[PDB]
Amino acid sequence: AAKAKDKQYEIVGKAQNLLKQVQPLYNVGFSTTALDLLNAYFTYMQAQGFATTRAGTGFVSDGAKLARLDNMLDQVSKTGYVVLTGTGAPIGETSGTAFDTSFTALRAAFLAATT
Amino acid sequence: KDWGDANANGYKERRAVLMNGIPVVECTEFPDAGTHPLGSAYTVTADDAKCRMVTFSKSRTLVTVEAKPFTSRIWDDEQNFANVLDCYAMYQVGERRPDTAAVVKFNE
Amino acid sequence: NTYRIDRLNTSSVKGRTSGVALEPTPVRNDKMLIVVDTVLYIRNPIDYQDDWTAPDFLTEMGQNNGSEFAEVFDQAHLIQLIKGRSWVAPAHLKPAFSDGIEIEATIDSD
Amino acid sequence: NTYRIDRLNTSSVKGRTSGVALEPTPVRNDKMLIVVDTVLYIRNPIDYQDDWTAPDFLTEMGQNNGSEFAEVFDQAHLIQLIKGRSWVAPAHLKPAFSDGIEIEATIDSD
Amino acid sequence: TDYAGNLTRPHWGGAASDVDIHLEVYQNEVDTRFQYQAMFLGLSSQRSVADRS
Repeated sequence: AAKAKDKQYEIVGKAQNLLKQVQPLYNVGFSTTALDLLNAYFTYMQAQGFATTRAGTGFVSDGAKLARLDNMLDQVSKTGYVVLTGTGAPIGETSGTAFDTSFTALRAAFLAATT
Repeated sequence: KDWGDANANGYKERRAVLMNGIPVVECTEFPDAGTHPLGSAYTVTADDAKCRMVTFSKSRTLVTVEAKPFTSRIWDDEQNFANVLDCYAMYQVGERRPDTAAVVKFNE
Repeated sequence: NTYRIDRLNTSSVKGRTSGVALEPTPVRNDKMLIVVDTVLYIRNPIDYQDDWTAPDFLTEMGQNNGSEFAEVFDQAHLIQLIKGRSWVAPAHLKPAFSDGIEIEATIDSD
Repeated sequence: NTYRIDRLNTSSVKGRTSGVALEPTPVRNDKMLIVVDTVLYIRNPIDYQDDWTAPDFLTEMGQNNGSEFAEVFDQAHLIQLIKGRSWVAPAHLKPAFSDGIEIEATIDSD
Repeated sequence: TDYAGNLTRPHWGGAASDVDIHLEVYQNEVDTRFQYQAMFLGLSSQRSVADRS
C-alpha cells in the first residue's frame, strides 16, 4: 500500500538488508553503534514516507531478541519475497501491505526496546 | 495432408502449429479464479483471467523449487479401521527472468 | 526453504586507437529468492472391512491423484507466467534485464 | 562477509499419571552471524637503487610486520572478549543461554 | 585506487553496489545447553518393581 515507487523499492529493500547485515552481526551486546545505525535507518524511512520514529538513547530488558528477529524478518520479506522474483514478481497490494506491516513490527520493536 | 490413406475419416488432434517459426502449443490449464490450492499468491484476478496466450523460453523463464517431490504413501490406521492413502507434494514455482515472457491480454 | 538465483548485468565495448588509455566499467548484480510456502495433498481413507471384500482400487486412485497433481503443476506454472507480466526492471540491470511485456488484443468471440 | 552458527534451547520435563494425554512442548531456536569487513595491510616499498647500494633488511621488516600483526590479533581477540560481557541473552533461549558475566571489583585503588 | 568507482563487487549488489548480499556459511555447527550427568545413582539404594508391582 505504501510501497509503490518503481526504482525506490529496490533502495528500500537494499537499506533494510544492509541494516539486517550490520546490526544482527552486532547483536552481541547492543551499543551506541547499533543505535546510531538504527536511528539513521529510521530517519531514512521517515524521509521515504514510512510513519515516524523517536530517536532513542538506550536499551532495556530482553526486547533486543524481538528487535533482531524483526530485522531478519524485514530483510527476508523485502528482498526475495516482495521485490525480487518470488511467488509474485511485481509488488502488489498484498505484498506491499505485508512489507508495510513488517516495517511496522520492526518500528514497534524498536520503540519497545529503545529508551 | 494424408493422416490415413484408406476409407473415409478425418483424423485431427488440437496439437501445436508452427506459425511464425514458434510452435503454438495448446494448453487446457489456464486459470479462471483465485481458488488455487497454493493460495494467497496464485489468486487470479478478473484481468489476469483474460491472459490467454503466453510466449516464453522453455529453459530460462521458469524454475520449480522442490522440497518434497511427488509421493503416494499408504499407512494403516489402527485406532480407526482404515488403510488410508496419503498423496502429498510440496513445491514452489517462481518466474526467473520475467522479461522473457510475453503474455497477451484479450479485452473481449 | 529458499533457493537463490544470482542476477548480473553486462558491459559496453570501447575502442582504443594507438596510445589511448583503457577505461574500466563496473557491472551490477542482485539476487532472487524462491520461498516454498505450502503443501498440496489428497487423502483417501478406505476402511478395513470394505478393503477385505473388494479388489484393490488403491492403484487407480494413485494414478488419479498423480493426474490431478500434474494438472495443478501446469496451472500454477501458467499462473506464475501470467502474473509476472508487469514486472519492471531495476535500473542497474537494464541493458541485461528489461521490463516485462504486455500485449493487448480485442476479439469478438461470438 | 558472513558466517552462520545455529542455536537451540532445552525442553521441560512434565508428568503423566495414569490416563491423561501427554502435552507436547516446542523447542525454540535462533542463529548468529559473524561478518568480515576490513583487510589489514603493511606496504613498504624499496627503490631499486637503494637496494642495490645497501644490505638487505627485508627479513627484519618481515619480522616486524609479523610482530605488529600478532599484537593486533591478540588485541582484537581481547576486545571482542571484553565487549561481549554486556550480551543479554534472548529470552526465547533462556535456560541453554545465560547472559554474559561482568563483575565490578571496585577495590583497585592502585 | 586507480579503478575506484569502477570496481565490480562480486556479491555486493545494488545501484551503487553498496548492499551486503552474501551467502551465510553454515557448517552444521549448532550448539545448545551443556550436558549434566545424574549423580544420585550411587548415592541411593536402587530397587526395581519393573513388571511386578
